[PDB]
Amino acid sequence: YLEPGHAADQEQAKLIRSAIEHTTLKSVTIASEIYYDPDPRSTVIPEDEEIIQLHFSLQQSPWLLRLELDRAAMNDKDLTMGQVGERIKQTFKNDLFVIWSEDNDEKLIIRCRVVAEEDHMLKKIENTMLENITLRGVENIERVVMMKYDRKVPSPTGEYVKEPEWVLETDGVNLSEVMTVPGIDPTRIYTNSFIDIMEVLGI
Amino acid sequence: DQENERNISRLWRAFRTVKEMVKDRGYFITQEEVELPLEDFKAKYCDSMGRPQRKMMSFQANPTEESISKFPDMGSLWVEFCDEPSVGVKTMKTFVIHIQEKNFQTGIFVYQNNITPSAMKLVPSIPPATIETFNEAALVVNITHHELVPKHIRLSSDEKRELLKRYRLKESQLPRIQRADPVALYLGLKRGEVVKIIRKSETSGRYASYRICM
Amino acid sequence: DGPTMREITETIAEAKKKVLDVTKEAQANLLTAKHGMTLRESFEDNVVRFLNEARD
Amino acid sequence: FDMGGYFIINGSEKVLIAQERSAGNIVQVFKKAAPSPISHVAEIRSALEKGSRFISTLQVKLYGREGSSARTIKATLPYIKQDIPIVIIFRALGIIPDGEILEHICYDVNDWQMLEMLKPCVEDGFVIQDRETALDFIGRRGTALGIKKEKRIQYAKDILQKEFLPHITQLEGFESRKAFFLGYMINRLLLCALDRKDQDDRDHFGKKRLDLAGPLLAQLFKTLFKKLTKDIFRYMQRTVELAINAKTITSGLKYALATGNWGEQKKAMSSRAGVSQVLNRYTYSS
Amino acid sequence: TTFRFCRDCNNMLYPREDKENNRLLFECRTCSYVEEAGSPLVYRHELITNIGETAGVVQDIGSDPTLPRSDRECPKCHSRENVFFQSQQRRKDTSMVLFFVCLSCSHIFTSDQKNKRTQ
Amino acid sequence: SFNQFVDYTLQDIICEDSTLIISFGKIYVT
Amino acid sequence: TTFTHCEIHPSMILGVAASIIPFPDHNQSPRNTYQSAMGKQAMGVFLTN
Amino acid sequence: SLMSCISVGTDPMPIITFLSEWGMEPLEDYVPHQSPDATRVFVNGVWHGVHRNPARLMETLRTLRRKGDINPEVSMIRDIREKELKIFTDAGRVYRPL
Amino acid sequence: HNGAPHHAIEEAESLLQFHVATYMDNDIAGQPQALQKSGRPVKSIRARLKGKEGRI
Amino acid sequence: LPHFSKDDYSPESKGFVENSYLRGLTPQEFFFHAMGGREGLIDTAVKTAETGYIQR
DNA sequence: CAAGTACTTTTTCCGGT
RNA sequence: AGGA
DNA sequence: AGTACTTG
Ligand SMILES: Nc1ncnc2c1ncn2[C@@H]1O[C@H](COP(=O)(O)CP(=O)(O)OP(=O)(O)O)[C@@H](O)[C@H]1O
Ligand SMILES: [Zn+2]
Ligand SMILES: [Zn+2]
Repeated sequence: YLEPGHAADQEQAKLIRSAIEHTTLKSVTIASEIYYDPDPRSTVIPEDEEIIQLHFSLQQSPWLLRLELDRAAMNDKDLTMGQVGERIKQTFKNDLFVIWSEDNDEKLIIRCRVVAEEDHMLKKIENTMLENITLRGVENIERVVMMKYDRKVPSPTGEYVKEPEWVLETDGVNLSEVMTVPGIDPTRIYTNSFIDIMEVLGI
Repeated sequence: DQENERNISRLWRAFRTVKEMVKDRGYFITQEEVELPLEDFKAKYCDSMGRPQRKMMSFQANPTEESISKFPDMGSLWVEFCDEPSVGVKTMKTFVIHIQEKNFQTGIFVYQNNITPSAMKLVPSIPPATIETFNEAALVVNITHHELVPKHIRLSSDEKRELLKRYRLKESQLPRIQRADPVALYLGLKRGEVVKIIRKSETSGRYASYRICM
Repeated sequence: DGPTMREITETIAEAKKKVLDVTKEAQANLLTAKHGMTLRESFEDNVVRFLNEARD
Repeated sequence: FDMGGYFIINGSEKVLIAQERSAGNIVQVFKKAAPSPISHVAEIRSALEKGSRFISTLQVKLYGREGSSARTIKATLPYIKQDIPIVIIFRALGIIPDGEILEHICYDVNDWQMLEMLKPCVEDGFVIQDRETALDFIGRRGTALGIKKEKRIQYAKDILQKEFLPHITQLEGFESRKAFFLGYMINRLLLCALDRKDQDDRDHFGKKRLDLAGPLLAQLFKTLFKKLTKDIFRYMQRTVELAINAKTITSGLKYALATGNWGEQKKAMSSRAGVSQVLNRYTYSS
Repeated sequence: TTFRFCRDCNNMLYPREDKENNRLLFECRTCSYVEEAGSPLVYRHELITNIGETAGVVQDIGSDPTLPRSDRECPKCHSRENVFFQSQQRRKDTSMVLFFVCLSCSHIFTSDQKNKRTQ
Repeated sequence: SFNQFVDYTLQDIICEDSTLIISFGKIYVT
Repeated sequence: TTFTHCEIHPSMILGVAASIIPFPDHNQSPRNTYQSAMGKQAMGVFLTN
Repeated sequence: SLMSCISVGTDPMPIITFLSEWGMEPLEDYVPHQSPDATRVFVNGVWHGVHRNPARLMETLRTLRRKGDINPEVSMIRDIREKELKIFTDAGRVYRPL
Repeated sequence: HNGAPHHAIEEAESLLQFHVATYMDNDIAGQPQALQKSGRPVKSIRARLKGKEGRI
Repeated sequence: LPHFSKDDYSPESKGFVENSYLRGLTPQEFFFHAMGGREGLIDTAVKTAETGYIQR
């Protein structure tokens, strides 16, 4: 249940929807590839030549990790390449060198290079990425839905009047966290798992 | 600016809830003190770069006038906020003897991420005084405020004596509240302490239950 | 009634078209999947719903 | 009007109720559930038409979960404890170089997708590099073990001959025939794993056989005729130098058909009961 | 991807980097064989796969009676004789888009009123 | 099914692994 | 136009018990599963001998 | 059902002999990358080999049964898509006349 | 009491333990069920008291 | 059913019984009604036990 | 350590192998 | 094996 | 059909 004010605010509803519904790098990816691109300043891939030109102007591994992201998926689950990349960038910190094609650019690509024996290590980094990286939402919370539940409320004139509100239905449970989220009513929140309610809110 | 702004809001939220809990326990706290705005909290406890200085937050609380009538031996409380995400045996022993000397009755320790099992071994160290651990993250939202959460009320040793006399009970016979119950934690319920629970009823309009502590 | 039977017979016929319409649409990739549903899950819900609307 | 199709056992009309069963010698792939190490399994319940009837089932398993690093294909062999990586079995069959092993599994030299999935199996079975060291590796893992170098290699030979994929052949030199089938199983396994084919319907009537009065009797008769065989041996042995018990056959048939307990004998469970029942005669239709 | 094998062994080839001349090789780990890489691509994942949509389109696709027929003219030969089916890729997500196979030239075309293919 | 058992299957079981150090020829059903 | 075979009669999908039911295509399916179990509790001539 | 029957159980050998003498490559001799799309032939889940033109083969086997030469209770299926021709001489299979 | 062939005692002891075990409970984890000469197993005292049908 | 062409999603193929009991059912309609009906008889048989023990 | 295993209460009350 |  | 239990 949304914050007391924003009842009919469908946009506030969409905001929490995105802020709580869990998204992983796997969900957005089309395919991941491993290339031997030895010179980092030049590129065997001609498409990427453009991306190198900019993510350079305004020491590392010769082995490349190149993953193509889906446009349509980066939409229903609103996403910027910048915010996707920044996640990867913030996971491996300074053990990985990350470059990415712009939101405008025709194909959506993320170029990764590491800081004897390599081939296997990069194929390990790809699972640590697809499976182990979260972009949006909270863990255990899946397919979040927007609902316009009908609510009865006393009017200024005193009569009980139909004043419906925007509500969110989850397809997973994590009470401990969704409560702390800004923009909700942590006084009205309810989960069908009562085992959880007793744990968080008392017997 | 970035996303530093959220951890600021979250710390202030957690603070309000501590102020709320302390008032509720039976300590002299103002309504103006609880409802202190986000803007006021910033310019009070934030350094030269607007980063929250938790060492400043730490406060002392004295019983309300009313509290000394029901619970006379209710001493003063110490609330300690630490700036280290992991609290070590070094900073713990500081606060432990702080209570022992200032002769406090109770003491709350609000930590960010963890408390080392080294520091945790010093909690029952200073009797009759008592210590309480509290994860800041849990304190963001006051559970007591929830729809489903009724008014729990701690009973005086004489009130429990009467409750049992009046209902012809043995301590066994009463419903139990676990010592680790969020509400038994909020009120700092001790073993044997009884709560009077007042819930609304679709049946009678008002129903009074009782729960003994574990 | 014969007229009530005509009316019922044509009620089913229109529902069967409404279904075929969504069927040609989904085979031509034009269907827009409902948030939190397969493209198919979306279609079947619609088909099942038109058929039940009709039965009633 | 009486139709027959029933027996008369000690004056009562006994009926043999047709017993449903899952058909034998059939390759089927099933997606093994979410909290399992194995993600997909190729099963084949291989039995001989007649000849002791081996209930030996071959399990070609795809280890590792969806999105887990190192997804290997291992197979469970009759009278072998551990799950042998496919490659070793091929090497134990004589198919030694990877590529000749890969030819048996993936039929298209173009399909990279399936081949990428086979790279780990090659990496697993890399240690063993000849037919000999492959039979020793299988021989090492018993059964129990049966300690002796010459012994274990001599065993795995017999298991693959007599026990592994016992339909096709139980005979000697047929290594190529069995190896192309194992490859057909691994192909059917990966086809399902790469979402190209469907998980087999364990509820398809075509994959089910109803055992009627005849085969039911044969199962019983074979059990009994081999029980008469051991009695013939006992009389021959005692004759340290024409009395062969006809009761055993008569009685056993009479017992099972009377009791409905399709087993041996008054000492039944686990056997199979409810098979033979008394013919309903309330109505002709009944 | 499309990978090679070692001549002499037949055993599969593993990558090796030639740091000195910055080039990819493929060593045999059974014998001493080595050969330069054809492509700079070593591994491909493919999460949103499309390979297996038009499997088993054997020229006998017409002889299956179980298959439905349509009166859609071929994009190539303009023949109104075709056998159609849905994406033979057995995933939940999959769209209902049809694949038509000509009963004269045997060219494959869709009902996809969004995308222009060649498979 | 029963007829198949008597006419064929019975003769199979009678001599599939029968022979003992004593073999079994044709079977007769009265 | 692809028909390989034809159905001899669609009432042959039914077994002995269901086959005695008049107009079963005019009944709710379980009512037939019912009658298919009752005719076994009926009475009549079971054999002439 | 009234029309259903069960397969009594026939001998595979005359079919196995027939298939080989009708263009069947034995599995022992098969070479996957030479003959690629060859329809693979099975007789009771026993892979006997491959055949280059199943269309002709399916027709010969179908018309053999339909004449009476192949036992009528024997079932033979041609999955063109999967490229398989499976035959069942098997006992216990429930069938219906059409 | 008589000629004690040391092992022959730990033998007869383990059998007595078995009988006094299977008398009170026949349906034990350690599989060998005490079966009456007929194959049918012996009715334990525990078996007499076990739920729905039987004493309680 | 084998009386339908492949990849048929039409109401008639997926089991929509267009006819009334007064009018009678087609063989396809009949068998589909049968599949559905049998599902009820199974869930009564299953639940009737679960439900009894809940009460206990 | 985990998977896959056994048991268990697994609805009630009413002719005879 | 049947009955509500 | 589920749950603590049990054994690999
Ligand atoms: N296995 C069982 N256990 C306990 N009670 C049962 C039972 N089976 C049937 N009953 C009882 O018998 C009653 C009648 O069920 P049925 O004989 O099948 C006719 P019905 O289902 O009630 O539909 P109807 O009144 O429109 O004809 C049930 O409501 C129930 O109380
Ligand atoms: Zn080599
Ligand atoms: Zn054409």
